[PDB]
Amino acid sequence: GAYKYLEELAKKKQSDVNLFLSRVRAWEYRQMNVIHRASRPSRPDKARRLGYKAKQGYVIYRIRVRRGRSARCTAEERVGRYCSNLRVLNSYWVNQDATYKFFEVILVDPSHKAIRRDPRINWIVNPVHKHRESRGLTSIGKKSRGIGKGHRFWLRHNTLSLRRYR
Amino acid sequence: ENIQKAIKEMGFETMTEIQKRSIPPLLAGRDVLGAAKTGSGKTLAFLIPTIEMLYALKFKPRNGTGVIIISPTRELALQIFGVAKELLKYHHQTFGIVIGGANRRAEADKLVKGVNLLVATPGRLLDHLQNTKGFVFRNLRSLVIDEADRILEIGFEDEMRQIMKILPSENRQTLLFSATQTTKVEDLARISEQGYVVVDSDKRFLLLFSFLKRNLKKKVIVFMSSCASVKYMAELLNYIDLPVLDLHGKQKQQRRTNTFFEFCNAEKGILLCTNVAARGLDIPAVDWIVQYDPPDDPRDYIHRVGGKSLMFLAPSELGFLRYLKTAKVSLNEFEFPANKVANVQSQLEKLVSKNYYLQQSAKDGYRSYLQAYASYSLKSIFDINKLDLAKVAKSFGFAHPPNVNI
Amino acid sequence: APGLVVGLNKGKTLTKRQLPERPSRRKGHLSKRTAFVRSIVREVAGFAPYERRVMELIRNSQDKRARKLAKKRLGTLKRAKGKIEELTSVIQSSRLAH
Amino acid sequence: EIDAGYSSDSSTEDVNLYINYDIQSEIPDENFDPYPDYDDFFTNTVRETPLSSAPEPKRRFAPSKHEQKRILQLAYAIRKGRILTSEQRAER
Amino acid sequence: LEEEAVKKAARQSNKMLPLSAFEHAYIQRLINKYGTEDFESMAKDVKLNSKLFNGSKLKNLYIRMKA
Amino acid sequence: YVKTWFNQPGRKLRRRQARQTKAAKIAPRPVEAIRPAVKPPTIRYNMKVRAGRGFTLEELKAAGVSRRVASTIGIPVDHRRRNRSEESLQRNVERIKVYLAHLIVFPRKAGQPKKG
Amino acid sequence: LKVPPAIAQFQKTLDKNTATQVFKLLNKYRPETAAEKKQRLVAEAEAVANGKVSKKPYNVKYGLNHVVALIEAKKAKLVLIASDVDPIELVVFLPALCKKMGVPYAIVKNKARLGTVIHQKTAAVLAVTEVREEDKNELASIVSAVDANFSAKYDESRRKWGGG
RNA sequence: UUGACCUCAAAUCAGGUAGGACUACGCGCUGAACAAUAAGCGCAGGAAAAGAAAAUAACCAUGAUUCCCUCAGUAACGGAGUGAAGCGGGAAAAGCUCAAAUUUGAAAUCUGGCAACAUUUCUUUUGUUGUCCGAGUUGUAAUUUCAA
RNA sequence: AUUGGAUAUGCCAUAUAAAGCGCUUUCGAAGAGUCGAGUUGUUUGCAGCUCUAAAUGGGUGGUAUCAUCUAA
Repeated sequence: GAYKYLEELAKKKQSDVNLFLSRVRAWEYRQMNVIHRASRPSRPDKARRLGYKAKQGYVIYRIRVRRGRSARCTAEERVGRYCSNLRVLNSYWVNQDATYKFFEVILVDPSHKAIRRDPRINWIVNPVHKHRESRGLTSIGKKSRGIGKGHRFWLRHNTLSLRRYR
Repeated sequence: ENIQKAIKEMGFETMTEIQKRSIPPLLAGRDVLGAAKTGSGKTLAFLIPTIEMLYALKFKPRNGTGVIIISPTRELALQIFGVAKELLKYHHQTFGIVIGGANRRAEADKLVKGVNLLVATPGRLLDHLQNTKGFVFRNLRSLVIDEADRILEIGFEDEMRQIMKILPSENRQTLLFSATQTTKVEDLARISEQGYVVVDSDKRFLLLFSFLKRNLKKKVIVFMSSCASVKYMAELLNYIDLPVLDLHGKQKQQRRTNTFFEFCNAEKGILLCTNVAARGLDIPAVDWIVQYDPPDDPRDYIHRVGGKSLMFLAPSELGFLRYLKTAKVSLNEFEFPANKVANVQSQLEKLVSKNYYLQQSAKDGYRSYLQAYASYSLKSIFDINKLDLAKVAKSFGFAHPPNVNI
Repeated sequence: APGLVVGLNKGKTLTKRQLPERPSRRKGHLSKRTAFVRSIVREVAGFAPYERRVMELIRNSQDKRARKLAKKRLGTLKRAKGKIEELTSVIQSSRLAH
Repeated sequence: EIDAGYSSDSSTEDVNLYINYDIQSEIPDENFDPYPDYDDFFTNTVRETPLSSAPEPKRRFAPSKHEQKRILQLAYAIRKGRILTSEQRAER
Repeated sequence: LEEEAVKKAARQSNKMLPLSAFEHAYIQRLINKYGTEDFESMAKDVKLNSKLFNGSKLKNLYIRMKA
Repeated sequence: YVKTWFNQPGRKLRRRQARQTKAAKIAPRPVEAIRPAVKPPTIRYNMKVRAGRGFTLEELKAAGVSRRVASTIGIPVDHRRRNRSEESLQRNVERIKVYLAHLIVFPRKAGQPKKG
Repeated sequence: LKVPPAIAQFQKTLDKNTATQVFKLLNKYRPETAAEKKQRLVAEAEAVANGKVSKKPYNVKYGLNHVVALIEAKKAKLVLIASDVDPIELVVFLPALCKKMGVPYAIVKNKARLGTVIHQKTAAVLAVTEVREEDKNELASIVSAVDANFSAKYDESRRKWGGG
């Protein structure tokens, strides 16, 4: 497989090859719009491991957000508003420079029949998943609101429970 | 008795002198220090008493290991494992073998399942008894050591005392077999005419194939270091219209004896067998004896040899010629021309790659040959590092060396 | 009869059991292919500007300088010690060839 | 022992008017090579063996099975009269 | 409930699969050449055993042929 | 903010009806699955025996039930728990075996194609 | 900017003559088209339906995961890499992996030609593992030409930082 | 000149979808005075959220989540005040899907058009079969998810 | 008049198939601008900023080596 090489190469985030490509691609991405469709993911290993499949109904959108709330969470909500017919599946960092942080969001069309007939992505079609990025139900949204397991991570206490026989 | 039926199935009715004087005392749970020569029939002497013991105590896989057998080398351990399969053909007691150079990750899962009769070597056995979690051995009640003089000759000094400190000693029955009585054997017991050919590695099989074609009308026997090599070599030769008998058989002792008997009776034919299997068998009047691989025990080999003897030696193993000088044995060098050598290497590689079982056997034979080579006592003479793995695979019918974990 | 007596006591007689290793605990074990892939990628991708600084420091002795630089960029000393050993091996492999 | 010395590159440094008692610049570093030549310290030698030690499955020495599944499915459709045969297509 | 369960299990108890036209011919060609008791040699054949069935599957083809 | 309990009798009845609604759907089989017997994890309670979550894979293997069919006959599986002592193994293997001694498993219909 | 040697190696591609000879052998080993495969399968279906042994197919190998797997297993005899893969990281390791395994390799011009061979719109990489006995000499000649025109040539610029 | 591919486009092209309202109960981003409150903003459903351990513990060990009782007005923080959690007892119980290993003896995968055949809470809804095109090898199926 | 899950009984069933449990002289991939370190706020969490990893590694506990877990 060639995704073991891509996953290992992505760890050398500022090697000679990665720094040159990040500098080149940052210049190009700044030429295009703030939110623009990506013909294919720039990180086919990272998109693949986050649920993306190269089939119809799967949409990749790139976005840049100014540096200086979470940046990844801001990318997800702005892209989800941009194409409001799609469901935001996941997102990942692709590039950054002194001014901008670039992210790609994986969106899924819940009306396409290739999505509605796939039991592995059928869950996103249900209306309880409308705008998951707006309720913090994506990976970065869950991390942002301290959702997790362990000791690392109020209304029921402020109440006075008064039983019948007390 | 299931043991008796298996013995009958194995093809054995009479007992040997070593078995006569050891089986009765063993059945009474008596520790014995034995001194029997190689190939004297010891295999039934120390295996069937502990099998009855295992049946008598009604051992189950949950109880773990109850019998432990230590063997000097892999090939001897594999033969003992093969014999134990024949003896336990009608029993519900589990058995297994762990050896150096094998899949340790697989053996840990095997040991966790629960193996009663275990055949091992000092190096691998100590590893599993220390680091393998879930390996149950607190119920060990019979330990056997074979070829103790050979074991200490290999270099297992610091391991034999180390392993005994871990294994339980109370209630445990102990056995120790040693052909030669050195000073180390009692120390451990108290605590418990030639012909050689300088042939390149990649041309080894082609020279052998050409030689066997030339001597088709004679009686030739070939000794090769591994039984897995024997199975592949016989299977490959039978696939190129060269009918050759083999002593590997189907790991059935009765078939091996039948094949040897047929070879001796026949005036012509070629038989392939290992040095260990041939050790202890009366060699008939054979026109040619061929040592395709270097012997595991050169000291035993020089005494065993003493019509025509041939030895295939790699150029990197020419130091063994100096060893033969120190042993005071006459010898001569045989030369061969490259034009008479059959150039069927390309055809051989194609045939192996096309067939599944031929390729599977070749990979097993290659792995077993390398593991046997890596465990040779004469490290200075037969160095695995000095060997070229590309040439070795070429003689086995490979374009590139298969990936084997040393 | 099927039914659980949910009270106290079952017997103080105890005997330990030997458990195998779960496959999750095998995490962190290095694969032969993974180590090969990492070595290929490490060569194909260059070195970070800070890695080049550490490598040029190691070559001209200055081991304390390299350790201090690696700790400053990476963080803990354990990460810094691993990087020095890795970059030292890179230098030795290169020096054997070029 | 370490002698409790003091390196010349430590972050800490020594030295109204503060004269009562006693006890920036753009300096470069050196002419450094920013574009070093490619250094093949791992692929200068050829690995002679395959990377994977996994055994070869029998599926690569036998006729394809998923093709056989399709063949049986196509044969069923021909029996059920769902797919026109090559002869039927030719004659039509 | 118990009587109904056993009477249904007895009725739906035919667990022996008869060989088909292809299975019958496949095992017949192997038996008529490599004997009857040797299955390992039957599986190791490459020409007659094109599907590369192992010894267990060939044994099951024999057993189902008998019944 | 005061939490009243005026619906306490109503919740008692609503849960009873859920038990009866469940029993209406699954007529002859128990409304609960069989739970193992475990020991609470502290020196204060380790002498008590309480009900566990599910049976360990080593418990199921000893009793003769594979982990793929255990759930089908109402035997929960706990992949997390393990048998550190031979007593816990014997206490819950017998619980499974007694469960299987009292179990009537109704047969299912199987599709048998006409050809081979 | 200055192009790293791993990316700069993709600017030097196989020349006109040797690439033409490469695709001439490749076009003899094109995979079966979806239409041609359907005709062959229904032909066997008609034989099965009426009344009823073949040889292993020979074709070029494509797909990135498949080809990288073949290289790692040393099963490939020639690997041809598209010179214009849009995210270059998909093939930036391929020349070095082909060097580690000792697989002959070349960087051919554009991915449309590679995709046309395999009846697709685009192929990032192609690999040849097996040829018929009559094409052994043709493949051997191309391997020598690829070595002499791509490996023997260059081999010094691929270590140099290109561009700028 | 033509073709393949890529890119940028355009179209009252065909087929879809988003907005707004209600928000008692969800979940988010916020945020004063005096409370992690009001208000503001965003997003849902019949429940929401959470969820099959990068969880506890130090025992003879437990075993996704949620809720109730208890722990306990305790430990801890800081004297006041703030104020949990593990265990224990109950309600309910259900587990799983991928990424990462070559189907390589055969992209085995999928949307759409067209044409038939059915089917309907329903002439209103759902599919099936055949054919062509497209998607897809920069990876769609089968297989695997560490409990292995 | 609509529909639930079953039962019984026909007709088809693309099984050259697909599974569970035995065994191993063969293998066993595990998620990175993330963990983490430093510094500022909000409230250990979260976020910004500078830097930036590992493979029996990493997280969290009891040791003050052992236990437990397997994140992005």
